[PDB]
Amino acid sequence: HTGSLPRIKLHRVFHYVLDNLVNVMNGYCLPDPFFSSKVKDWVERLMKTLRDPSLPLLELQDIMTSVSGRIPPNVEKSIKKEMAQYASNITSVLCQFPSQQIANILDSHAATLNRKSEREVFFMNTQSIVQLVQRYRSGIRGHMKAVVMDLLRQYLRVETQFQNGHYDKCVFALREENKSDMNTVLNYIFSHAQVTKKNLLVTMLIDQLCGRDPTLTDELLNILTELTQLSKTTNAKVALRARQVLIASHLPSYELRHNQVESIFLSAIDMYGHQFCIENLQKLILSETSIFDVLPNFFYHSNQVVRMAALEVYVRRAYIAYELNSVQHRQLKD
Amino acid sequence: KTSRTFFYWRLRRLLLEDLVKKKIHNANPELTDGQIQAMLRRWFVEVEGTVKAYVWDNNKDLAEWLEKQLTEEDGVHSVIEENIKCISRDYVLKQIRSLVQANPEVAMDSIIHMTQHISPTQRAEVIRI
Amino acid sequence: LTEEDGVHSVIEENIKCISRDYVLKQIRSLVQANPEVAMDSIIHMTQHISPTQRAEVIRI
Amino acid sequence: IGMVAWKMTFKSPEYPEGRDIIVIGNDITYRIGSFGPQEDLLFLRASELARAEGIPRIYVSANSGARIGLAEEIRHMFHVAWVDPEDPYKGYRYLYLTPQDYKRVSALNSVHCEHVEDEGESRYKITDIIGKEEGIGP
Amino acid sequence: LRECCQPVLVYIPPQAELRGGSWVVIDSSINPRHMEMYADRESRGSVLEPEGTVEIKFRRKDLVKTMRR
Amino acid sequence: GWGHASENPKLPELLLKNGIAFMGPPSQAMWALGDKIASSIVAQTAGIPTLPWSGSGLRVILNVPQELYEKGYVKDVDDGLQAAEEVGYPVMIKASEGGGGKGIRKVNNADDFPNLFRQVQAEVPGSPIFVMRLAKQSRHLEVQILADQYGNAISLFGRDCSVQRRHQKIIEEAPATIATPAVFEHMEQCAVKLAKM
Amino acid sequence: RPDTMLGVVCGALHVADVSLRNSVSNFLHSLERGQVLPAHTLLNTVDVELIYEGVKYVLKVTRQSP
Amino acid sequence: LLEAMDELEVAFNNTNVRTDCNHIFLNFVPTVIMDPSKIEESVRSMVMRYGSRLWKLRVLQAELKINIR
Repeated sequence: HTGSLPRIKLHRVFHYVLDNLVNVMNGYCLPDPFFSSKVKDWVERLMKTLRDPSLPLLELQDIMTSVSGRIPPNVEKSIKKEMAQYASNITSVLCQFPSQQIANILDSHAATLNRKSEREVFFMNTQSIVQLVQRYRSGIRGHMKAVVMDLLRQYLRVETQFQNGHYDKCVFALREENKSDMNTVLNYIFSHAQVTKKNLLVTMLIDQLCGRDPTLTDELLNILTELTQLSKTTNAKVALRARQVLIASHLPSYELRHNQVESIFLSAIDMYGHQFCIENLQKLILSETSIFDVLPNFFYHSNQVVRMAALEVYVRRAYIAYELNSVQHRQLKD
Repeated sequence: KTSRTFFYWRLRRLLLEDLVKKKIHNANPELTDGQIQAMLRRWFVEVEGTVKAYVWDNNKDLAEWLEKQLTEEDGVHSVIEENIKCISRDYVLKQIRSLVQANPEVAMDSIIHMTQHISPTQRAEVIRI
Repeated sequence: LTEEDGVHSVIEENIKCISRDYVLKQIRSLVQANPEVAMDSIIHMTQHISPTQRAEVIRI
Repeated sequence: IGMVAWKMTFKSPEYPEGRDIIVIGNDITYRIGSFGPQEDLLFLRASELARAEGIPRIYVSANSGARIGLAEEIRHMFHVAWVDPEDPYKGYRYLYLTPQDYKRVSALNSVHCEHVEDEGESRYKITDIIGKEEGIGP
Repeated sequence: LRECCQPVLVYIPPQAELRGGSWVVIDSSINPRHMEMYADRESRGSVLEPEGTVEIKFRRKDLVKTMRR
Repeated sequence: GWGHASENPKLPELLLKNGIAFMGPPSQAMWALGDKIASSIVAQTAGIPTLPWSGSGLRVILNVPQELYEKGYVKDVDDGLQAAEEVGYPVMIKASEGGGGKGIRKVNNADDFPNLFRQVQAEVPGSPIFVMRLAKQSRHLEVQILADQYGNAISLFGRDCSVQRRHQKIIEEAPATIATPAVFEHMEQCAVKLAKM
Repeated sequence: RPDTMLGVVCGALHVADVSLRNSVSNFLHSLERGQVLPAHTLLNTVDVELIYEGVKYVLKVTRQSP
Repeated sequence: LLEAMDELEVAFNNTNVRTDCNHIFLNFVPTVIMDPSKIEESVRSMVMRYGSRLWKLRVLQAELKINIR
């Protein structure tokens, strides 16, 4: 009656997983809850592997392998050296693409050739290299912003023309957006069917991003500053989530604030028997900041004081209501 | 007969490229005349989509186009503006990194003052590394 | 002028000192325009006497 | 090429520990010391190294200025499209190549022509002469 | 001209001419970043004005050879 | 015949200009119909579906205007990389003046694209280049058309050229038994409309 | 002949394509003319019930990406 | 509110009875400084943005606190 079936390049791992994702994330439809498992592997592998500077070697490999010829060798031997020494200097903390260096060398031979239109073999050599760097000139990092930034606006463009008043009258504006053809309309019409599913899922893109945003970038915050304005019942948390982004720029939401309580606490705490952080203890109990995330995580940390300190404030942060006339830490069996 | 019409836009456009490269060059004085152009062509070709590259050989259209990127403040056009800062940051970044390499003794005293304000979590980050 | 790579005078130490001093202010000055670079600069900045130098920031 | 250059180091009264100079000179026997791209390029580029250190440049000048020339492939095949060939003094309109003969330089970026029928004959009007000899142009 | 810092577009108008030294001294090469040259249907430019190109290229061969072929 | 000037529109042009007949369509009709970009625009002018390409929706005795025509092609490698992304990979870089499988390259990802564009340039230099979506494995069918100089154009039957090996048409069949009887009446008239128009 | 679970799978995708054929053809009605169709009719989610040997093949077919 | 209303959407889906006096209780336990009547407008704007939705939700009762001074 029943049946279940277990039945099933890094250059491509980046690009490929993304291509799957843009069909996923154009708004195809999500079949089940189980999806919410699928994205974490996809997206931590992505975010983490997009910082990973072993991508460009394969990206400078792959265009430059299929265009190894047709090439002016002065510019080629210089650039092909420096990929080799992109490769030698990889795994350094301070490795950035040598865009202007590779670009300038070509412009040594653009300085002499480029005034002449003698250049259509050369055009595909003076473009193909500037296009390698064009994925990556500002590093993986401006681009990894831009790309996620674009796709989020991709969600937006489709779904902003779609609703402006009410679905019916608006569909004529959709009809009229692409009067000549309606195939573009079909992806449009198809996209907005599962917006509500989509809406939580937009948070994902920003969520691990925002995990280490907190001082990111104005041209982006501009796009972000658009996000607070989202004005619909379904997109009202998400709209409000922009605020969650806009505030965590002050008060962050990752291991750094796990570090922040760690920092403040271990620094603040006396760590003798005195342990006089009563003002901070009342600041924990009259904390503008919520301090139940990691403080409970630490009153069982490996640090005997942080046991003691964090633990009694947790007590006190529980029983803030009752009157406490004695609290002694004991240290038993061992 | 029509060379004037052509030349006006042409001369004005020669200037914008020159004008922006001085801005990038202002962002980073060590930069050569030649390499800035590639960056510019690439920044030109990139922003509008590699598809709009060909437009570059039309004097008039770029005159209209470059100003909008530069002129329209706080839009989604402040891309080159963000980009030029990166080179400025990069050239600046190279100096801070380079001076200790050339002058490691300056590091200790330089950091205490340099590190003197950043978030406490960031203070935590120095301890982890 | 004549004794190249000889013994230096009092002011010669000073002239190197202003030159040395002047480079130092620039990093301080450089962070003022771009303080965000400060933090990341430290990992790179510390490559000298590093364990003592990390310790000094913690004391302060 | 028609230019030669060396770096020289010598001890002199004024520089008893030594001084450097650059000496460049035309060879009047090579193209009456004219300035071809190679002559211009060695001189210029030799100076570029000289200038990097701020040191002097000595040039021995005996020359005929920039290189001049015409496209040999065309001299032996251009034809004159006379108003009347049987009397040249009635003027000419243009120079040209026969089509077979054009079909040979044509592959080689020597001239730019357009096919034309004129005065009965079929001609290839020479619009630009490009010239297989490198170094005889602007 | 070496010190110019903004665009210069040079145009030789019809029936005018610019030769040898005047061309050499205003070529875009000194500052390619900033110089540009444009030419009319009716313009011209060379290393040498006609007498001196010819003086070299008006040896025995060219008069006879051109008639002879 | 095939190859050489069989697809060069200048041949009937100069021949017609000189009063010499051409046993094929005249220059104007051969370029606007032999060239895939121009022919797809003519097909579109006739109202015949075409596979997704940079020039879907384009239309206007016919002539394909450079402004309309210029949307179907990718003037350079730069224009090509962008076209390939809308339809979605895999795409085909195709020389618009290519005949018999000449000037065609398959692109699986944006990184391979520049050389594939460069190969098409080297294979067919001077020819404009366009990018189109590679349809899924389907039946490739042909309608043989015959038209006179007075507006009468007819259908006979078809040929199946779906069967290919290394870009060579290997097997042909006549009639097209695969299609539905209702579908066949429409297919004969569309092929005929394009010729008559 | 087939292998059961491929059978069930490709079964599912045979029934799907057919169900999908309707959904595709339903799109071509409303949008060519301009009818503003409700999202649901396009059918990713498909429910195939295929009784082989009395013991049922239980399937769903969801279009997940073009 | 949306997450809750999704859950409560499931509550409709799972079992339906025409619920009547639905309650929202929010305890803001921090202690901010503000006035009461623009706060009253604040909660007005809050509850109002969802209109019919409230009646679907059959919202009849809501309590918040927020410590001020």
